[PDB]
Amino acid sequence: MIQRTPKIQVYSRHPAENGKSNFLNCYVSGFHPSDIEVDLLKNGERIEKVEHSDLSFSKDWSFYLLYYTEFTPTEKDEYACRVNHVTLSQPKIVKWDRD
Amino acid sequence: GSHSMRYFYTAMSRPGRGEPRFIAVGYVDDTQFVRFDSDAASPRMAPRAPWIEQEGPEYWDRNTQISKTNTQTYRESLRNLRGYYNQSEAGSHIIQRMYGCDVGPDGRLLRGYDQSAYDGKDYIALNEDLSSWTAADTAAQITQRKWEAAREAEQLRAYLEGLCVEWLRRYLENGKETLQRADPPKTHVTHHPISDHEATLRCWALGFYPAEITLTWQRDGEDQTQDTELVETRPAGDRTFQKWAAVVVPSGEEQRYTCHVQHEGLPKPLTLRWEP
Amino acid sequence: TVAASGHSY
Repeated sequence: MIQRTPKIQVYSRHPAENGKSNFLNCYVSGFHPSDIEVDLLKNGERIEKVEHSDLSFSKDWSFYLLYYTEFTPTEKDEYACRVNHVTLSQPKIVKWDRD
Repeated sequence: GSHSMRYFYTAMSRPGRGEPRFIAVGYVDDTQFVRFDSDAASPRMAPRAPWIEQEGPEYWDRNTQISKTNTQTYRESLRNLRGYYNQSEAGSHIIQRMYGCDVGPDGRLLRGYDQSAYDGKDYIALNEDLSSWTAADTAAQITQRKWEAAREAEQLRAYLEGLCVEWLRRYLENGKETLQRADPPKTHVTHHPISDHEATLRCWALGFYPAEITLTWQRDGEDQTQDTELVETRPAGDRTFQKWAAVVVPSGEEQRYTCHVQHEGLPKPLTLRWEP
Repeated sequence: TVAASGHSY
């Protein structure tokens, strides 16, 4: 049985402007099977009240989900997305690279 | 111009953790509009876009009833497929199904689809003629013989040429202010030095709908397909999408590079250069 | 709208 590891993109809904509300997105795609753990991290810590899109899949049968929460970026706070999946030996963390 | 409706079914066994879960989602083009989840407190077809909310009680009752029946049938089908492959009760397995229709700008049916996968691999698909099946292996041949005797293909053909097209027409009219509004990308070019002699040029497209877009770099009018990093198109969360194409250029050769953007919401196709 | 429930696999 074939498994597929997730691709991960971390980005904001709008262009980042310190002080202004925005949305932080973690988009995981290309994975199979569908069980996946996705957490959003503020400076290192899990964020509560993160939502996510309903489970769908692409033409090649691999799944995708979008995890998001509202937030307000500062120059100080650093954000990241932490993904775990059966294909992954340890959780994988992708930092939000603003520019 | 043209449009599509697709339903996506996923049925997932989880031995030792209850009965298999059944999830259904419906899309018009790149817009989700309904969902059903058999783990929900009160399982029912539920709205995920404004323009579907106006549908009457008989709609939501029919869609919920079909989905409730599907929950049980897909549980039966996971047990059957586990047998077709001599698999043990310990593992979790997944049936996925996609079906729906494509219509051209006149609303006439271009083609219909129905196809299924088991644990991510093609299993059975309805042929384009909406009359015959392609089975992927001798397990799927059993499903094919079951479906021939059940006249599955004839029911799906009637659906795909009837309800699918009719309701898609109706959905496109009720959601015409979003489903038939093409939002152009916002574009710009960025410059990230890598070293003394090279830098990264990145062409950005934001806020566009639908997701279909063409982003390409050119060097002296010549396409840089091999040398362009394309990120997968991603959702912004507000219905719109984002994408970028990036190319690494010798420092000082920047103006030999052009980014080209085609999208349905653009008056004219775009040509962009790095503006220092 | 969904297609009518189909036969089991």
